[PDB]
Amino acid sequence: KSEVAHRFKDLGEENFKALVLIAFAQYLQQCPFEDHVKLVNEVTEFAKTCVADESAENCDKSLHTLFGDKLCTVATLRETYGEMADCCAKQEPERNECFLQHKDDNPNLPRLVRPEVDVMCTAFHDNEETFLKKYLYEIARRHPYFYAPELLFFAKRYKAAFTECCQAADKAACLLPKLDELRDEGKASSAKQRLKCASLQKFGERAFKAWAVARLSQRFPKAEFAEVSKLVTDLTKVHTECCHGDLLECADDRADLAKYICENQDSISSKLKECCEKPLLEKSHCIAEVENDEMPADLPSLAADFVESKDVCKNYAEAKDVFLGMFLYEYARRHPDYSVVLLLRLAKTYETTLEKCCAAADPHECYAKVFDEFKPLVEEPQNLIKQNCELFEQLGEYKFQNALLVRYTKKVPQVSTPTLVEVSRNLGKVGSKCCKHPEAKRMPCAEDYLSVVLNQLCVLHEKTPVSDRVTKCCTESLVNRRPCFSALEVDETYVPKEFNAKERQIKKQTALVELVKHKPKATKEQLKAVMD
Amino acid sequence: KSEVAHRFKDLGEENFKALVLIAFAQYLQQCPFEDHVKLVNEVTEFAKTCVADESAENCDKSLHTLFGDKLCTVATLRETYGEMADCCAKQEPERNECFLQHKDDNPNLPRLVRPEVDVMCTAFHDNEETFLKKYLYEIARRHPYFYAPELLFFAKRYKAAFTECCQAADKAACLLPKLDELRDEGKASSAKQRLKCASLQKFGERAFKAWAVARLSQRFPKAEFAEVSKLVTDLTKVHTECCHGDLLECADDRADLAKYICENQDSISSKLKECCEKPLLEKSHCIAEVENDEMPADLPSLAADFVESKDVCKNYAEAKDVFLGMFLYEYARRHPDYSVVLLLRLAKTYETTLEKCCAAADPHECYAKVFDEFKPLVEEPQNLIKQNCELFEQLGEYKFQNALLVRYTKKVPQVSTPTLVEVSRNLGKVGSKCCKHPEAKRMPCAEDYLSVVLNQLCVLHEKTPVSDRVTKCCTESLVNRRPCFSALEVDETYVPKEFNAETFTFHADICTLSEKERQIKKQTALVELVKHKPKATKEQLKAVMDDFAAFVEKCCKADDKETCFAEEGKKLVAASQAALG
Amino acid sequence: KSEVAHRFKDLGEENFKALVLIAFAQYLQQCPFEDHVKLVNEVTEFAKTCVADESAENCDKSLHTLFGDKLCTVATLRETYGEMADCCAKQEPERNECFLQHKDDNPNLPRLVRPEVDVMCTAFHDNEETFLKKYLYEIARRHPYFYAPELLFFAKRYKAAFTECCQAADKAACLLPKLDELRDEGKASSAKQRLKCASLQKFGERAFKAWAVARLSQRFPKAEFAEVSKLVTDLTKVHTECCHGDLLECADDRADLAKYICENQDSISSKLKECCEKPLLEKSHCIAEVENDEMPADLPSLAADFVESKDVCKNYAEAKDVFLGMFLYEYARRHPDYSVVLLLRLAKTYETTLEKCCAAADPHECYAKVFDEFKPLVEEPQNLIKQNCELFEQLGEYKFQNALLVRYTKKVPQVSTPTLVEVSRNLGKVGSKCCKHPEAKRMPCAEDYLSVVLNQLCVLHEKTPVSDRVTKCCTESLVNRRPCFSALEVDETYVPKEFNAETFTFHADICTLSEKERQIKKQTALVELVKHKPKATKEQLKAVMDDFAAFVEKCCKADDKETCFAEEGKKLVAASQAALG
Ligand SMILES: CCCCC/C=C\C/C=C\CCCCCCCC(=O)O
Ligand SMILES: CCCCC/C=C\C/C=C\CCCCCCCC(=O)O
Ligand SMILES: CCCCC/C=C\C/C=C\CCCCCCCC(=O)O
Ligand SMILES: CCCCCCCCCCCCCCCC(=O)O
Ligand SMILES: CCCCCCCCCCCCCCCC(=O)O
Ligand SMILES: CCCCCCCCCCCCCCCC(=O)O
Ligand SMILES: CCCCCCCCCCCCCCCC(=O)O
Ligand SMILES: N[C@@H](Cc1c[nH]c2ccccc12)C(=O)O
Ligand SMILES: N[C@@H](Cc1c[nH]c2ccccc12)C(=O)O
Ligand SMILES: N[C@@H](Cc1c[nH]c2ccccc12)C(=O)O
Ligand SMILES: CCCCCCCC(=O)O
Ligand SMILES: CCCCCCCC(=O)O
Ligand SMILES: CCCCCCCC(=O)O
Ligand SMILES: CCCCCCCC(=O)O
Ligand SMILES: CCCCCCCC(=O)O
Repeated sequence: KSEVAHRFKDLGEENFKALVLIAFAQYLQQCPFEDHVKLVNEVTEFAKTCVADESAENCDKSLHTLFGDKLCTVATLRETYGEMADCCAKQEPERNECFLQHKDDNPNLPRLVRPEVDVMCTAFHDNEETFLKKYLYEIARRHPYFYAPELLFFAKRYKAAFTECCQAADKAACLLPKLDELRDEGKASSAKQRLKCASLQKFGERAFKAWAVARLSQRFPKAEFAEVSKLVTDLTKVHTECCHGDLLECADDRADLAKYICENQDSISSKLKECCEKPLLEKSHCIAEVENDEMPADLPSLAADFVESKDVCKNYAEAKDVFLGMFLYEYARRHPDYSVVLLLRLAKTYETTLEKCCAAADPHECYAKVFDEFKPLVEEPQNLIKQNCELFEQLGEYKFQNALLVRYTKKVPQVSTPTLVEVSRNLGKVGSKCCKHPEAKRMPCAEDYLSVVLNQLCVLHEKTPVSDRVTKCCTESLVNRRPCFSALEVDETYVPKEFNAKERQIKKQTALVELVKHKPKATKEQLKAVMD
Repeated sequence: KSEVAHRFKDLGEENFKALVLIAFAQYLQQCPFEDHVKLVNEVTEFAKTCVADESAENCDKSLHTLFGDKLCTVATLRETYGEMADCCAKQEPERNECFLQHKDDNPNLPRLVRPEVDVMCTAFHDNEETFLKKYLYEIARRHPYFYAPELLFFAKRYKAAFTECCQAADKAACLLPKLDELRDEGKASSAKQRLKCASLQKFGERAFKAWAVARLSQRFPKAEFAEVSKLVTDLTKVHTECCHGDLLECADDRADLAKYICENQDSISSKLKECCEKPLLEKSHCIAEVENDEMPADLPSLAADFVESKDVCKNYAEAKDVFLGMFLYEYARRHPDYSVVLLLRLAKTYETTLEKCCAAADPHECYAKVFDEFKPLVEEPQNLIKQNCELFEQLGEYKFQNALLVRYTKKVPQVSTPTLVEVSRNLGKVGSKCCKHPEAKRMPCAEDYLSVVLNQLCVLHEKTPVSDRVTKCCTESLVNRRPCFSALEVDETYVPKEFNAETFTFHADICTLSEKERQIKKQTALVELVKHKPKATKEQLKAVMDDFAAFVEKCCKADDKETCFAEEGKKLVAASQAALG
Repeated sequence: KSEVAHRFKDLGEENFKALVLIAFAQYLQQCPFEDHVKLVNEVTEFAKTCVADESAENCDKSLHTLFGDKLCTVATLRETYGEMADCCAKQEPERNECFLQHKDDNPNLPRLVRPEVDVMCTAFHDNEETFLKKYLYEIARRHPYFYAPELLFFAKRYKAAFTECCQAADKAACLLPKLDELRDEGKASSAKQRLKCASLQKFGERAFKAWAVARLSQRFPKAEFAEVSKLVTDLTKVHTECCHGDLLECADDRADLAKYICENQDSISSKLKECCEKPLLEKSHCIAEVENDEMPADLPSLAADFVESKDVCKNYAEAKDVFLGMFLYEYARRHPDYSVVLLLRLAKTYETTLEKCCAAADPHECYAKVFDEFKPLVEEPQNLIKQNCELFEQLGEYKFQNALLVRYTKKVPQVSTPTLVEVSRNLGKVGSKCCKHPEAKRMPCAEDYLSVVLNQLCVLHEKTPVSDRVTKCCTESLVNRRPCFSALEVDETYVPKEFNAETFTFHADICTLSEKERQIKKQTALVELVKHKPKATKEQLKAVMDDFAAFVEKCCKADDKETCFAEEGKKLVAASQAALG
């Protein structure tokens, strides 16, 4: 059996080559485009050889061994990758896993300078395939964890925008608002997948699956528990593969999962028919973003089975995570108006209550009160979004950003300035995108997006660690990252800074961070005035 | 014991505040928004005071007394309410009941102005709380009998439309269709509640309960008669409270009733599962419009117990309204295809038959043929709906409305023109609403909606009566209102109105109006025309309607718009005056 | 008693005129628009006479006689229909039937020119009535079997598109997408109706009815068999009327059937509620395409009554087609994931099994293995669709079409070139329409559509037969036409066509054509290429196609358009003619 031949045939030549390009650009982010183009062609010709004759040389090797061997030939001979070549002394599995630390979440790369639209349209028509490879290359090397099947989807949307607008009357009026929209969606997609990987790889399979159970139970509340569980198992496989760089198997398995879902809408959701009529890449993307289904008509009494019953400890002790998973499933399918991190916070609270109360005498009188525990947990984010969005409906995004900017620079000023500017702007952006949504979607939007942004901070900071408290909030609890950051207090240990004499806001937001780093003990009134 | 604190606790702070806003908006319809806001906050703080110490001052007075006192202070001080302050000389219970005549079913209020969609969306985002308070306020003062818990539901749907649409690409394409459907729903809900109050308050508890029995037996035909009767009794308490202004008790009791129904759904209907998993406002609303359950499969013969048996009279004399209630329950649970007013008509026919035949020597030989009486009573509404729906399908709604305008202006030309236009437009909306259904659902939709619309006519007319025939059809019989109006013929004792030139003068404001707005203006003119020349034939009127239709199509595409309407309009007036003079 | 009067009153004047226009346009396809307008107005004036007085001259004649007389006046007098005058010597019923062969499935008519969108919007405003008649006329003459009630539906959607888009800022951006979607739906509707007529008229009542049982049982699987059969009976009456030209009765009966279905939806399907709330034309259309209901949850085992029972033969022998119809009904209601032609193939296999096994000593041992015969029958279309859809998803519609062109030109090269291009393009559109569905809906869509498109081939070929194998596949078995055509291997006995130079000389007007126009010109040449050298392989043919694409790219991006084509045309044909012989 030739694994490379198997995946080439499943995926077809064009998806194969693009996925292979993404795989090398995300691991070898400093190599030039033309180097990766030749590499892709070599791999693709090797693959076709293996389709013709699976016994041909190296065709029976694992994609894991083959990808690493290719990587190691580059990094061994070249000098730009001296650190990564240290992995190449290892055997599998240590060698593949050693590659992960060399994925650079903030690569030091020049900003893409943009030709004129008519120029780009000309280049687009002149060689469409080369135009799109260069798109895949520039994005992938800048977002080394970008979800690979979704990047294929983005490339498709990118091309369709050039197809449409390069025939426009005002080509720029058509193209530029599309590319800006496309760029915004992609940054969010990248940051979301980065948290999927971090949750699975750093916090473990159980955490990733609990999160998947909650979100899928919200999205498909009519689905039976066994069906939700099956979907969570497949997704775990897909994202383990993608997050460890096995992009061919990931894309291939994601295709199979989309097909399984579309062949079984009658057991999953009434909202899928239009998704399941689109071609593969759009189909998977649509399914990932489909609106919540309506609730079934036969929901059980949650308090009957999990709080008021007297044999809860006996059912829990027979199968602890199954029982907790049923609780999470029943709770999330009933509350599409909750954030996922809140449901998980609630499920964990329920879990601690059972561990505690089932040891005591008369556990039922102990655990019957767990719903009361939930009340302040539900209110604290409700109060936080309400507060901060009210400041947001007052102060515009730019202003709201400077608010958070000042707030977080006070909390952790040991953090490097560009990290603080970057995270604070994204924090502000959550206000922009979530505050005006329907209340049945406010908390899901606002708090789950904050988790995405804080993961960016945790990932940037784990590379160059500068704040013990950040390390603490980042690593102590996945679901409690947001409250841990909210509850951080003003730093008492950082020394002020000496005096140093519409792209403009970032230089402005730079100095405001450098101002708070200069006079840390001030409050907002003085900080507003110095920039005025 | 503090009622205000009790209702505050059952309802929650924001349901309390919204219901108090509704209650004062419906009784003091002319006071501006900002006065009511300051009045609601005062009540709310009073309520919390009573939540703390139920022995605090006034905290032990009944909500009935507190509302009247608060009303009367406002009415004795602020002017614009010197008639309502006459009520304030009276003690309870006369004081509260006296307020009812000052509920204005047609208040003279400025038309709601509409900013741009994106502008409305911005106002909605800037202060979503005040946005919705103004909504409650503007609706309640225009619909002083709007069912208060349903108004809270509409406010949620209204908030949902803005949250769903104010981030759309094309906000207006999203928001305007929803708001117009909501407006349709709201008007119908208002008019239905108005009939619930009028039937209970004007015709009596027994009339209200009988209607309730018929409708709930259709909807819950597997329910035991005793279960139907319990629901009918709780609904009577709920609507007595709402219709007399006790909106806090009304809302609290409606919530308890939805609770009871959901906890007892396996004794009531299988269609309730979805409703009973919903939040409270959605829950109650869902229950009120749930589809009819299926009939039992093991029913006896209705005729055996009520017609064929020879001792009907013995069972009737033991308990007359109970026996009539059982007949009505049996007939209605079997006939979801009958309008409620028809079923009530049949129960009344049966009652009259028993009262007459039970006095006879051989009663069974007198009442056994009662089904023969029923047959013409079923066929007349069947025929009426069939023929009018065929007309509606030929004309579309706007022209069906115009056919009804002429018909009703001829029947009762003494009625005011805006009331004639209002009522006739709604009668045509019955066509749009009900004719689309197959014949099984057609009659319940069409005849009960007709009844709802004729009640609107009766309420506006009772205030300013101008026609004896209208007063007669309105008051002689609740359930026979529709046939009585259906059988009114042309008034031949009507003096045609004298010509008024400005009445038939049109201006380019026509072209600058939305469809609805231009329609009403043409319809207003069409009623005035018929009033000026009542003996004008259908084809004479179609002739003037063609001339005008061309007239406005030409003068809206006219180089100079206003001068066209003036120039060609006088040629139309003269041409029509001569064609009908 | 006057048939023309009865249908006039049932249909109303507007439906009646439109249907008469369609009837004459479909039988007299070469007569100009204004002739038909005059003819319809005279027929319409006669019908109104008959409504007013059913004894008036000619009012008691049959529609057949009246229609055929009017037809025969034009044909025997106006030298345009010389052949059609032959029918006119006959009497009814032979005269009316004789007309059918002169229905031209591919009339020789210039393509419709399209004015500018704003010009069309103007014409539509100025005389909507004439605009719509011209639409009905041009479609009906080009599609002489278009289902007449559905063409009324399409005209209403056509009007709504103009009503909406002609008040749009960018009229063309709104309207051209809608017109393109209506055209694609319309072409599919026409081809579907042509198979309904061909299956009924050529293959008989029993074949049409069995197909109808299968499709309605899939769609209405809760309905009782008696209810399915009633629907099938009525549908047989409807389509017999439409397919033989009796459009007034067909439309009248179809509306009665839609009414019957909507009055009895609780005996038929839970999915009909929304369809049954629409106006008549939308209602009938909606019902025709409503989604399949859910199967009952209390079905018995089909195998028990039809396979495992040991006295199948006794029950079959008592009532053979009823027993086979029950089988089909049971199998089809359980298998919405099977095409109708597969279900019919399975029923025919079951029928052959009973005929063979019921003569055996132990019939049960013989027919109890019938499910083993079904397995390869199910597998082959599943396999064929899976593979072809993968090819489609790797090529897209245009390339898929071109691949099918090569395959089918090799299969039946005697078939004319415009026919091969028409049929191959439509076969590729089956990929676009059906391959996007999950596999549970893929087979019904793809294989029944494949059958629709092959009937197009069969219908054009029956007129001008050039291939015995096409005639064999078209006439051997209705339900097996698709496997028969799928299994056709390359014609190894075809004599290649000579070389014609200007068949392969392309000119500058290529770049001046729309997307569909260039493809068809390119595809016409690709067929002629395969006819020139039927031995070449797809890679050899892709090569000649490859540089040809470049040839049109550069020569259209050229200073003098025509010059590059003429110059580089010689070299292209030269190297291609060298590359292949
Ligand atoms: C908008 C909320 C932020 C996104 C959440 C990201 C990470 C959560 C971690 C676990 C994900 C595992 C299941 C993947 C489900 C895909 C749906 C989605 O795309 O969610
Ligand atoms: C289309 C139906 C017409 C509505 C009838 C309106 C008024 C009915 C009069 C008396 C009803 C009193 C009982 C209340 C039942 C509520 C059901 C409903 O919501 O009706
Ligand atoms: C996509 C499948 C198309 C197949 C239809 C074509 C031919 C069918 C032959 C038999 C006609 C009898 C059924 C008539 C009603 C079916 C409605 C429909 O089917 O519209
Ligand atoms: C402008 C080039 C094309 C971008 C438009 C589609 C981009 C899809 C992927 C989004 C990521 C964009 C890269 C941003 C660089 C960065 O944030 O570091
Ligand atoms: C400013 C425009 C927004 C208001 C839209 C109305 C919301 C629908 C609520 C329905 C209740 C009854 C409305 C009828 C009003 C009237 O007749 O004056
Ligand atoms: C782009 C041309 C639009 C013509 C009018 C659109 C309405 C579609 C009517 C569908 C009937 C079948 C149309 C196909 C006509 C043909 O094949 O020549
Ligand atoms: C009385 C005749 C049969 C009663 C109703 C049956 C409906 C259609 C009849 C045709 C029978 C076709 C069933 C088998 C299909 C086949 O073998 O072709
Ligand atoms: N995390 C922020 C709160 C916040 C920032 N941006 C937001 C956007 C929406 C809601 C809340 C927020 C804090 O520490 O308080
Ligand atoms: N009440 C009307 C009939 C009518 C008006 N609107 C309707 C809607 C549907 C059915 C009947 C009607 C009359 O008797 O003149
Ligand atoms: N009839 C074709 C198969 C085919 C053509 N178009 C299709 C679309 C979908 C599925 C199959 C097909 C063949 O056997 O050669
Ligand atoms: C899918 C297995 C996960 C168990 C869910 C428990 C929630 C948790 O406490 O994190
Ligand atoms: C020489 C073959 C290299 C295969 C690259 C596969 C990339 C991956 O999915 O890990
Ligand atoms: C519950 C009391 C209602 C009485 C029903 C009898 C109907 C009638 O004759 O009016
Ligand atoms: C000052 C207190 C007024 C009480 C308001 C209660 C409203 C009502 O339900 O009648
Ligand atoms: C002059 C008589 C013409 C009758 C038209 C009937 C059309 C059709 O055949 O249904």
